[PDB]
Amino acid sequence: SYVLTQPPSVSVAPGKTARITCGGNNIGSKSVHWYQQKPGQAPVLVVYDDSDRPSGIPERFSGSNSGNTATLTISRVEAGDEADYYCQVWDSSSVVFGGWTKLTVLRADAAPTVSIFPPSSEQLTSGGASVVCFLNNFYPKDINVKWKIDGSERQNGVLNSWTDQDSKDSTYSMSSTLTLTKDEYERHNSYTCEATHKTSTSPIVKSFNRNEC
Amino acid sequence: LAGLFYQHK
Amino acid sequence: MQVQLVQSGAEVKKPGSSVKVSCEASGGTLSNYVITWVRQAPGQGLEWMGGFIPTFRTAMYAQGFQGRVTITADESTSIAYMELTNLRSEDTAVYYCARGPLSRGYYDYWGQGTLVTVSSAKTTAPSVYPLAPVCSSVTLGCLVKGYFPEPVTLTWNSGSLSSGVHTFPAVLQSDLYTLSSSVTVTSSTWPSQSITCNVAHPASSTKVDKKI
Repeated sequence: SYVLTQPPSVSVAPGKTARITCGGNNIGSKSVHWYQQKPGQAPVLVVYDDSDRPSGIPERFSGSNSGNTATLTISRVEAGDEADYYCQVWDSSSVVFGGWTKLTVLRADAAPTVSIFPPSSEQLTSGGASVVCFLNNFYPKDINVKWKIDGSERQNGVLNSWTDQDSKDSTYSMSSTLTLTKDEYERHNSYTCEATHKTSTSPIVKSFNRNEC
Repeated sequence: LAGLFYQHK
Repeated sequence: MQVQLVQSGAEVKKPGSSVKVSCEASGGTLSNYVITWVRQAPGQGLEWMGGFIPTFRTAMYAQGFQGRVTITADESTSIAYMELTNLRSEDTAVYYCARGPLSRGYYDYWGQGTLVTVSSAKTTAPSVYPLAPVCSSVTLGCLVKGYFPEPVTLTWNSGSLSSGVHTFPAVLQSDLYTLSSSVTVTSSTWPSQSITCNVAHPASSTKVDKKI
């Protein structure tokens, strides 16, 4: 088969230039096209026939293909460029795509804004309890959350979700939800989520006690 | 024979 | 206007069955253009399925699908269809149509993508609980819990609030989906004025607003 090869990640600075590579054997003999895809959105054609640019596409986007490496170049990177990039060619009656390259913009370290939320009155009546911890707008990506019910850790019960890097301030968000039976909720008192993030040596704690809410 | 989908530069 | 390719809605199908997604050239044509379908399993990348030139009555298919997949177009020749038979759990993916000029190779117009879920899991309606500080700047949330299948849509004050919002990718548990959204506003805003959470599950005819 024919094989296009894209690096999984390319991170660059705010303002500097991003270069994404599409390698394949004798690729300079093929007309190479590039697609940008942001989270949720459909792909958008950003470069075709190696160097040409479609309508609506910023001049900052340029391409080159010679030898065994086609290169997409994005100049003066903004957070509005955070997206997955696909490289595409034709080869023997078939369309071949590369695996995504995720372009991530670097930025200042930010601590997570942590916010805990009790179960709802409405949910409680249904018979269930879920506690939600929101860890918002932090950087770098990596974070750990610990859920503690009366100072004891709980590992199982939890469902976590992370946003794609934010298009506006290049930051990250996480939602962690500890969901129980209502009977369970009622057997203990303090519910705690501690966030372990690089910006601090001491984890961040948001808690509440049932007898006060 | 399918040059109706791509050209050869 | 410049052509807008519009696909039919999210579908749910049980294994063994067929699915047929529509691709209409709102404000344009599919004639002497290449119509292409491409899919994407969640988390993974793009997978070409086939091309088709309605005006030549010739197709080309990815070996992988040839031929469970069948790309047809309408006379008018204004809508394109992809029919994929013999469905299986593997075929759960967003399905895109796109359109390239003849003999160019690229596709410069894409549809908006249609989700196809292939399961036997029964359509369950979501349940929407609000998130507030029960107990400087305020952070609030909706919790959309225990639904199936994807997707839902979540709005804040019907889009009049878009900034400060963080909607999270659903996750699946015990064969069910859960999703949260958080919105943070200035403390002079809640609860001085009201925040409402606008959720929507088309699969179960579920539309739910949620104050606070």
